[PDB]
Amino acid sequence: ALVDLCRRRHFFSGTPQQLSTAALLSGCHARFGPLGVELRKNLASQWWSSMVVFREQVFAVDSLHQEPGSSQPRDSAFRLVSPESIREILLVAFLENLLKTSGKLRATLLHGALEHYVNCLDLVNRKLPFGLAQIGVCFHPVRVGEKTEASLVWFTPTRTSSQWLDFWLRHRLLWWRKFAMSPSNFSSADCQDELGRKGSKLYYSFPWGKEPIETLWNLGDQELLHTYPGNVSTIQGRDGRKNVVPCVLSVSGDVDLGTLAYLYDSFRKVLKLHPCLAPIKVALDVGKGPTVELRQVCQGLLNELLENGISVWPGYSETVHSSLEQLHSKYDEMSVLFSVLVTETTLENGLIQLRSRDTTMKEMMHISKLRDFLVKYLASASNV
Amino acid sequence: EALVDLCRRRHFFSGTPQQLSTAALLSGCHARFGPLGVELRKNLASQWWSSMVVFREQVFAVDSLHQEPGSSQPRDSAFRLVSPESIRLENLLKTSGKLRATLLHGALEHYVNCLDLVNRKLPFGLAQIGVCFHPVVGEKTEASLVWFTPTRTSSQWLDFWLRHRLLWWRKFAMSPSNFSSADCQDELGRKGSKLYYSFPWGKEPIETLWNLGDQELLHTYPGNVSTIQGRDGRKNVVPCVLSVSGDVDLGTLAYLYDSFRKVLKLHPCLAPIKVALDVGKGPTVELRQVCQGLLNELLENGISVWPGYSETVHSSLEQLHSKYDEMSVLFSVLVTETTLENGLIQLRSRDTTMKEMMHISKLRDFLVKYLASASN
Amino acid sequence: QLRHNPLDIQMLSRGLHEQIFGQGGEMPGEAAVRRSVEHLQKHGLWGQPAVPLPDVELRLPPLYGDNLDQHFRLLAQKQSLPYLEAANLLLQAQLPPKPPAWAWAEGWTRYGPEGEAVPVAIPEERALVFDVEVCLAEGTCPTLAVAISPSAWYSWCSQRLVEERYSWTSQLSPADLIPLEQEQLVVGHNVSFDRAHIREQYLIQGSRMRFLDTMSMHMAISGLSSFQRSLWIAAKSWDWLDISSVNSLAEVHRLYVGGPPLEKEPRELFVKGTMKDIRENFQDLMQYCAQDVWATHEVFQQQLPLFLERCPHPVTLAGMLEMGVSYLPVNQNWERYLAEAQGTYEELQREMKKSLMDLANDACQLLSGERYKEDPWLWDLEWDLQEFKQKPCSEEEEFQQDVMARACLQKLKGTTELLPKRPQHLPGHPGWYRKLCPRLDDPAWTPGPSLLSLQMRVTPKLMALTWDGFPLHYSERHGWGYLVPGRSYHHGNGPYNDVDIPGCWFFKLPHKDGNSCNVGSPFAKDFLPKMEDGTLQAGPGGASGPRALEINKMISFWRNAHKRISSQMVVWLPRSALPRAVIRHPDYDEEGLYGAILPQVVTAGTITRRAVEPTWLTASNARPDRVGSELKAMVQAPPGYTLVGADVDSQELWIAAVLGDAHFAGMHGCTAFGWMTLQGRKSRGTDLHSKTATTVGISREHAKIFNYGRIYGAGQPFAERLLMQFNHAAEKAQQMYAAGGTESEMFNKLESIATSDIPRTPVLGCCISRALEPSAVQEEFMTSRVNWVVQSSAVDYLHLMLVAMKWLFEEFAIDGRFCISIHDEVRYLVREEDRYRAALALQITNLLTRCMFAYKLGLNDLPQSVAFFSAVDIDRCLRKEVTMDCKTPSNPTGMERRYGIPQGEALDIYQIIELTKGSLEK
DNA sequence: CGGGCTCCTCTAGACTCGAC
DNA sequence: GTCGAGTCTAGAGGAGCT
Ligand SMILES: Nc1ccn([C@H]2C[C@H](O)[C@@H](COP(=O)(O)OP(=O)(O)OP(=O)(O)O)O2)c(=O)n1
Ligand SMILES: [Ca+2]
Repeated sequence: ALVDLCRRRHFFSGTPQQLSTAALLSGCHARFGPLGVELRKNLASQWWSSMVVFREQVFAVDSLHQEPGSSQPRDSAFRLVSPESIREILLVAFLENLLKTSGKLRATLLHGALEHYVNCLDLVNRKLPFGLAQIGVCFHPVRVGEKTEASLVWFTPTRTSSQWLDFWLRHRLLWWRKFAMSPSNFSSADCQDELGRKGSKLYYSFPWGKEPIETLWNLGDQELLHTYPGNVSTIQGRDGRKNVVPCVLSVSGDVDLGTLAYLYDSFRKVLKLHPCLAPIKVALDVGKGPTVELRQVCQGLLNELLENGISVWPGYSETVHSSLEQLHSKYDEMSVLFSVLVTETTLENGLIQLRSRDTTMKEMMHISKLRDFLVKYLASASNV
Repeated sequence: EALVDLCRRRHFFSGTPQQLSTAALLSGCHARFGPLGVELRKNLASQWWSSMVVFREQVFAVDSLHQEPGSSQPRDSAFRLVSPESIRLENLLKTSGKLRATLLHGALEHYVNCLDLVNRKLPFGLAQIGVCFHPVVGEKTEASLVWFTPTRTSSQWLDFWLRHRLLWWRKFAMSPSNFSSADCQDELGRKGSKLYYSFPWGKEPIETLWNLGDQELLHTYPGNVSTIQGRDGRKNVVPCVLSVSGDVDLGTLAYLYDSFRKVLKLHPCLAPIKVALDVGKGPTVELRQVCQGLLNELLENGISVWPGYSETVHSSLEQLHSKYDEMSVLFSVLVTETTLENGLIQLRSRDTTMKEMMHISKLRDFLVKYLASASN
Repeated sequence: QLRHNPLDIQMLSRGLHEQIFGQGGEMPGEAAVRRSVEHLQKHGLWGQPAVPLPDVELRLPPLYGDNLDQHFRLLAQKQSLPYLEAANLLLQAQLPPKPPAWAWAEGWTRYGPEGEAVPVAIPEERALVFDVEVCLAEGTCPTLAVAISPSAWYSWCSQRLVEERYSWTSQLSPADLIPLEQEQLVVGHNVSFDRAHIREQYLIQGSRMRFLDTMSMHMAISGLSSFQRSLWIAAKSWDWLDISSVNSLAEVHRLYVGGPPLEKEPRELFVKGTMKDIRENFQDLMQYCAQDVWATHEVFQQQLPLFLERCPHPVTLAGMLEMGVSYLPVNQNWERYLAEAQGTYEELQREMKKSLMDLANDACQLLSGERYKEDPWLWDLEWDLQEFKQKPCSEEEEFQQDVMARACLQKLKGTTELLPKRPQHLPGHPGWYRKLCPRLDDPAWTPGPSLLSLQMRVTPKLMALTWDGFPLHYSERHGWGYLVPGRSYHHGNGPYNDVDIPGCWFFKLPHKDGNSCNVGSPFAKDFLPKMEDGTLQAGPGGASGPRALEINKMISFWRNAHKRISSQMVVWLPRSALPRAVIRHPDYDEEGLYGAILPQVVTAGTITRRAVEPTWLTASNARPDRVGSELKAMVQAPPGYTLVGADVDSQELWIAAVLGDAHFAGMHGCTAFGWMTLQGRKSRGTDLHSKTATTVGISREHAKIFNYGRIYGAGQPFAERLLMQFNHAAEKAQQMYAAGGTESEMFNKLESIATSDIPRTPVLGCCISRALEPSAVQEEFMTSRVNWVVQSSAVDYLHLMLVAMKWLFEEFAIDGRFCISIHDEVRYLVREEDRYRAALALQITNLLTRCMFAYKLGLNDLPQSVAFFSAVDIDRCLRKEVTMDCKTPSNPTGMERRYGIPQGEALDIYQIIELTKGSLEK
């Protein structure tokens, strides 16, 4: 199954009981190993580029994990209590003071973006529309569950709010289907907020059900209203020559759930993660002797590759020996794009044995051409 | 102008003036980095990640949960988590979870899995960048490398890591003399040393190396020694835990003080914004098309472009140049009407302030070469 | 056993004296004793009491012959007999004609008559004339070689030449060298270079093959001083031009043989080409190498008899043959030393380069508004500027907008027809700035002014260096200086009005060599005391200036020597080549590396016949503030071996003293200078070095320089310069030189030897070079000729020491071998079981050599003061002092901690006697 | 007249070769 | 054709040793 494959290849992490579907969705533990962390980092980096680097007027946002707290009844998030204050007492007044003054953990990134709205408003010269994007950890009760929510808060005038919502919906669907091995597994749906506001949700057809990996809401100016009860002039943005309080559009996703989706979609037992998402792209090993000189050659090649941003797995440093087919199967499980083998013939004429995961067909390439070929392949995968 | 005022002006800093005080900045209880500051911190984190994991043999990533198990240790001062619905007191200290104060606990929890990944072959390390919570609640982004040295070479690897950390911190610095190290011991008499940066108020320990023993690893594993005994050479040896912890929030503050006409001479591999694009007189449409094409070409290569052609506010060349200087923009590209005729664009460098012409075909290659050779 | 001379000087122990000189002898007579007593009374040395040193009794080896001179002659004849026999084979041999075409096989090829090419394993000849050609591109590895032997022509082709591969191992091994090997004589023009590429020369155990050098014999016979080679090249009294030439092979050939001029390949493909060029131009290169070998053999034919005519004593050749077999062992810590020294050098270079480049970048901003004309440091640079020379949107809408912009960009990327072929190098930067930056197409390009350094002529202007309140300025005629404005109120090296800077006076910086020399860079080590004194200061202030000078001092040796040290041809022995002692020793590292470096010493590479070497004879001693100074300490004996060695105490001082005493009377201490030399001890701080060091107030190492300079033709200018430097005066110099005098007899003896018709060394009678004899030069180069008398007597001392040490090592079967001999030191790699035997052998060798120096002069005795070494070091790494720890900037924890090398022991004669029971046998 | 060497970097100069 | 960039080569000063 996929759970065993991801756990044994360090994509998943934790105890076998923590590998349950409910435990994975809750996020009450470290559910991703080093390869899972690398894959999630690649997914976050691709999201950042697609929606903050290659986008117009979208800026970085990073805020505190804690919140000031307002003792609202709906605030079910956990509270921060100082151990010294408890130890000083060691009861109604203490509990009232805790519920009144203890800060709570953030459940969504929307409020942090709304707090950061003013400075980013000044940065863009108050020119609407503009967006705020953030990737961070959000805390929700199951102990406490943590989700690596990646959300974009788009500030748009009242005009073209639904148009911008549909634009974002189609762009998010395209972005999620860009890396998808089976893009039909991603589906959008219509939904309505509890307050009657319209919105949309993005599913992924997991084997158990269509979990919402991303949700869109037309929240409007109500949220901006409370976060700023002061003067309107510090709230309203500029739309052309007019001034209007922007409508807040919430576009929030889950890169932990998205990473699980891309682990299920990208599934001998071989993962076929997109080249822009794969954690390990080149595997460098070594054949027979002379080991001392072939290891120097591999060290030079590895130093050349790492200087150009290509992630490499130094398989040549492992003293454990095994057949080449087992190594190739292991690399396929770890989603290695290309496996490079340096042999005696490499010293004589510079030819190395290059294997592609997608074809299982071998090739002979000169040493000097390996870096250029890898860079060209990665660029072609990224652009298309 | 003061450094804090300039960084707040150019969005390296955030918060209210009361939060821009030295004590407030050192506390970490509030969001202190603006957009450019967050980008600079991400650049510093990426440089640390590359130098300590990508180019380091057998150093691996790890991601730990923000909360430690809720054990009733009297010495712990970490804030506790309480569910408001349970309220709507001894049990809180008895079982409620606590926010982590250091990344060492997560590294020790993941020590077994990383042993399995490396075939238990010592030496090896765990590296992590993440938020650690300290009572003051203050939050610090700790970049910690926990190196499991075999007991035979504890001091040798400790000295090597101290030298490597000092070199890494000095590499990006305009004044390597400000970074210094001094040997120190803790309450239990453990050997170690602390790196410092000579802030205008005094040395701050941006990085500390502690020569822990096997006791710190036995704390999280009160069981069979065979499950935690690494494979050093031929004989199984319980590793010597070194805690190389570096604060990248205080590190970014140190580099903002170190870099600082008013110009932030940030390292080319640290600066948030590297290329700025502009426009000429006319025609506007063709210049905008050229700028859009050039910007799309630059972004695909991995160069952080700042589009200044889309700015509606008119500004003179001097104001634009000073603005790009304070934001630590490496190069400013100007596309004029002459570009449509022969492809020549005027390029300005932050380091020298000298303006030179270059054909539009060679710009991307020059920028890639400059950024690649600036790292070495 | 106590003995005293007529002058109450304690002489050699009776037991030793009766064996060295024997019972009997001739007393100097009453008249000589009266002379010496009056001379000592005049200088007040007669009444001083002498502290008796403990008696020494030894069973010395039985000296051969009727006396000591016969003993040394017999030793040297036995040593160098086979190599004179092999050398005479080449003089009388006739060579068959050179083959029309050379072979292209692997290994050695033997060319018989008519060009018959036969492959062989080794030349297998007692006498060879050798030349090795090395492709510099492929690193330090032999490419091809040509050998001349009686009735054969030999050629050797490397596997890296015949076979083509992408890469070869960068670590050299014996399997990658020239197999060339009961004694055998191999002759070359620079035979050290040809020796370094032989695989049999790197074995730890010694080998009998000895190497003779044609340029060594050229320097011995008709060598030229460095002041003479300059004049000889400029031209090409002057009667010496016809009997001398530079050590180049063609220059020597046109002199000794004088046939058709020798031809060389104009392209120089071995130094300025790749392996493909050599494989395609193979025949020309092989022919031009065979031509060089033939020229070398023809020169040797005329050089061998003349050297034996001018250097008749067998000791000279027997020592020259032994001085060319130096051998330095290393281990895996050599590679770590190279890596750490290079890393520290790069770190400090980057630390200084950051500041230098920051100053350069902050300097170019003065171009705007022409503010450089006001800068007191940069107003003289080039500030020119070069012109540039010439010959929501819809998805479909957004896609079209992207495509149109991309096509618009692509349109201009094709407008390169107006672009000049040669890319202009930074037209927009100032003139001085372009030279500081490498061109964009440079394979080694690095952003910013990466070429800037402290040695450049702009740095002292960029750093705004200031000497006592005045900005530094450079004059092409007078070197560095400073501009005192006001144009005479400043006292210094005098305002040179040649510069004629408007309104300023150019005062040269004070220099250690006086106002005759010009300052090259203000970052010299001499200015660090002036930097800390507050005279030399940097414009940015703070510690930037002092830190720059400290970094420059730390890396200055490595800056000049990293090319040599890194390129030292280290050959790492495999496990099969190491001796059993290294394998079985407890300190042996099974996963370590062991090898050796053969110094490329060209023995007698000086008119004084001193050996010279590019690196090892000039390697800096380990210092706590020098990067890479632990170089000699990295020469670490293998497991189971120790570096037993010793240093001669006041070698040339005592040689001059004994010469002056013998010229005066047949005793020791006849002259005041000799008495001062004898009555002293280094351990008590009363030797002739410290005796004057305390008087003037300098260190012992500076006392050596002061005394030796004063002895060797200092004259009045040197003394007056020293007096001015120490006391800011020729009358005091006259008084010093006057104090008939203390050293008058030594000077008289030296001038009598020098002005003789054929000057010769007093001990062994080796003649001076033909270019310095009075017949060739009428009273020219007098200081070089008089200094040659003592300095070549020191080489005779070294030859005697080498002969005696080899005799003792071979007779008593000491398992040690010669390691290296700097101009007065003799380091021997000795196995641990024989370290004390080696120490006793060194002490006995010094005793015998001092006694021979006395005997050849007719003194027939030796004092107890100078009879033995102060102490014989027994160390595991080659270092100056056994107790010294390096703690260099590239090695801060020291040899004890990092490399794990303990301290050694410096043992005097009595401890060695107690340990060995006064016997060398086991 | 301190000697006797070794090598390095830095810079001025004459020479060669290509480009418009 | 004339200009301008590479390319050795010579000398000078500094830094090691003895
Ligand atoms: N400035 C110098 C230094 C040395 N020498 C010569 C004279 C010495 O005999 C020989 C060896 O140098 P040392 O440094 O060993 O001089 P000493 O032998 O006098 O030193 P020590 O008595 O400590 O052995 O080199 C010289 O002529 N001028
Ligand atoms: Ca000496």
